[PDB]
Amino acid sequence: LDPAIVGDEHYRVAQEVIRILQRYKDLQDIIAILGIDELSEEDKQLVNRARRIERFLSQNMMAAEQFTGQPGSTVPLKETIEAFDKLTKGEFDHLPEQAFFLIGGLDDLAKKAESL
Amino acid sequence: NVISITDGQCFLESDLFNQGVRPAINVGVSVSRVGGAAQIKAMKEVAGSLRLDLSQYRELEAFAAFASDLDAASKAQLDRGARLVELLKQPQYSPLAVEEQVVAIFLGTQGHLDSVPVEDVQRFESELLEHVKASHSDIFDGIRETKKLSEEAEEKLVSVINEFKKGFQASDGSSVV
Amino acid sequence: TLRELRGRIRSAGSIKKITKAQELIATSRIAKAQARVEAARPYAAEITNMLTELAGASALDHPLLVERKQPKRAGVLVVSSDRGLCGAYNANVLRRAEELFSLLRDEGKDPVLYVVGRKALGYFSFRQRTVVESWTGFSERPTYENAREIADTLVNAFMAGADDEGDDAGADGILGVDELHIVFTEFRSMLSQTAVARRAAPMEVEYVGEYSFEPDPETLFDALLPRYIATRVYAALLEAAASES
Amino acid sequence: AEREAMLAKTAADNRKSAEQVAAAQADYEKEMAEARAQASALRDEARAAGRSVVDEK
Amino acid sequence: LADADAMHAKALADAKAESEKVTEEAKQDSERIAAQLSEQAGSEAERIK
Repeated sequence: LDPAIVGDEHYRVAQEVIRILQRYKDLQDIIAILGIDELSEEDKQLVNRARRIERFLSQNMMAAEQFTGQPGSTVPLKETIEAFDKLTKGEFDHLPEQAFFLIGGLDDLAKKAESL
Repeated sequence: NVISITDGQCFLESDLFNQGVRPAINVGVSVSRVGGAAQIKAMKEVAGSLRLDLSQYRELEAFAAFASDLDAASKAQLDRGARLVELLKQPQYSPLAVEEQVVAIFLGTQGHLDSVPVEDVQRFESELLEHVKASHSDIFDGIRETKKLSEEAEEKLVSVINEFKKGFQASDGSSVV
Repeated sequence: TLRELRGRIRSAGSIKKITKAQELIATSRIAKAQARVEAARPYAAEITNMLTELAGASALDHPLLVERKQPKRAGVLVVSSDRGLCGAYNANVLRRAEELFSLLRDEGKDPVLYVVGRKALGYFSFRQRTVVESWTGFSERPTYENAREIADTLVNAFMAGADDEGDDAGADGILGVDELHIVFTEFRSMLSQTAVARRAAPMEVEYVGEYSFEPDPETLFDALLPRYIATRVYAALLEAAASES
Repeated sequence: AEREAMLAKTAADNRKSAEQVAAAQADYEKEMAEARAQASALRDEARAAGRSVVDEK
Repeated sequence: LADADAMHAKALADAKAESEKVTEEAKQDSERIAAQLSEQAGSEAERIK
């Protein structure tokens, strides 16, 4: 992973995701007892975004066909980076968190979210 | 070493045994790699998404102290989790066959006991169970032979369920509707 | 490691001690707050009795009594505290405010909001919405003067929309409001504290069924209502502070 | 002397139906619960007696 | 007033039907459970023999 090998957009996306998860882990200690009432909204939004991006990484590979009874999914890298950048823009804040659980793609994301 | 050498395990913890429920099985870590060929196809179709539902129930019960967040959005989820948890308990020296247990899991999945109060749900099904033993047992043989839940048996059993529960009284004497 | 563990033990034990100490602070403050809140009852009862007697045989007409012909807009005031560590108090207040705004959006009006408290001040400044005026620094300990001036300002603002036709201010010269709303919290019990919103801008007359007026009764009426409004405003604040504690 | 009897009859009728339906539902519930309780007591006592005689024999 | 007395007859009829059917069901349950319990007692009798 280096900007010389891969374009700068991918590098920026990776750095932003890394920083977001690092901040979430850092605040985990305080939130472990008190929670978000003591915490400020400027960090509440960060908590929400971290939770959504963490739940989004879940995927349904075809190897679980013998357990879950559902087909697998595959996504090209361009769609993946586009969807992740869109999520990091925070547009998807309105959507419920559970919809991100074990989803295939952004089209399936929207279909599942609007199905509930 | 023992977990590394083998595949599949079951976890028992003294906590749930302390709070009162006798079968103390953890729902987040205890897993098994044995495939779907172990279940019968009837069991596969009637039972599904139980582990994930129990896991999310265990996560969401951590915030039961704040009703200002749920606001009639997961009340059904909380109630269904509670009824299922109350269902899973088993008495001592009580052998049970596949037939009545798949009946019970179907009834729990369809949520037809939601109106029944938590305080007697257990004995409820027992009465229901024995009545179905006293009543026609054709459906048991049918699902025992083809190893699947035929639909016609489904309407027959739900009609019998409605008939029984209409004739049922609660612990406090309030009939279910 | 070991030393990190010991230091975390020290920090958490000290946090335990001081959380219990400041919780006792709050418990002690509850007693004096409850003692102070319950002293304005006689004056409110007297002002109510006098208003009832005066309006018993008086003319029923007043700009506050009547309603504007058009629902151009609606004002609203929401209260908050001047300190954190309150739990869901701010969350409950904000949820009630959002629900009320959603309900008002059905009519298609453009409201203007007034807020008391630094926390809600920052919350709404972060969001995209205008706030005409705010008040802070005395929610913990209020006085009659603040409520009196607030009631005067709100009454003047309501009067300033008598002839608001379309986008034209008219002889008022400034766009005014035609409806007001109050948001606060009530002390139902030591454990039951439910946020309550009320509407009290236009007065309504009801007859439940069944002296001498030396000065002009109409002038007495006209001067009497603002005192009643101010007393209500003052009574709200102590209730809010008690619920906060 | 005749324009108040009509309103008295109206007042009686407005509540007669509600009272009758409430009483009918109450009696329906009472009889249903009484019969089911009798049947439950009968089955419980029969099962207990069967277990007892089986244990003795 | 004429309609007021319609539901009593059907209420009593269903009450009687419920009573007879539950009595039959209780009888059947009692006789069956006594049958299997007595048969198992006899079974353990020949077992201990």
